[PDB]
Parts: sequence; structure tokens; C-alpha cells
Amino acid sequence: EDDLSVEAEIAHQIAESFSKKYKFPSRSILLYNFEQLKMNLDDIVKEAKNVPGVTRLARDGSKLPLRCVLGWVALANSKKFQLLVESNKLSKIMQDDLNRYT
Repeated sequence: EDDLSVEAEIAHQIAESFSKKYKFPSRSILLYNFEQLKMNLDDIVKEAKNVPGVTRLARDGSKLPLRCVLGWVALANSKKFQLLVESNKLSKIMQDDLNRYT
């Protein structure tokens, strides 16, 4: 019941911004979207639930930190993204987005 609501909330927000280009720091700006993952939406949603604080935001119906969620899912799943991204800078950006949204 709770789970269903959390997942629909996350799915709704990711679907709404599926092709929006977010900015990530590169090793050498990396632009990326959810579409580029080439992941099914349910797999993206499952993965997004492990971003600390995201499940709780989704349960409250709050605005998600989507650039952060995308960076995390891409870091965990996309070999290309992992190669291109500056991972330390990414972690700081992800943490700050999370501080701002929670």
C-alpha cells in the first residue's frame, strides 16, 4: 500500500522528466537523461529507491532531486556514464542536492 504509493510517485516524476538533460561533472559538462540509461522504468524506479532519503520524499509526495537520482542510477548501471563522470565531484553534488531536498 505504502510501497505502491512510493513507487507510483517516483515513476510519475521520472516519467515526467524522462528526457530532461541534467548536468553532471566530467573527468575532462556531461549531459545525461533517464532515457540514455536504456533501463526499463521499473528497474529505474527500484534503483531510485536506494538513493538515501528518496523513498521518504516520495512517500510524502514531495519533489524529488532528479539530477541526483539519475546520477546515482547511472553511476550504478551505465559503464559509459561511469567512464565519463568525475565520481568525487558527483558524490559532493549528490550529497548537496540531498541536503537541499530533505
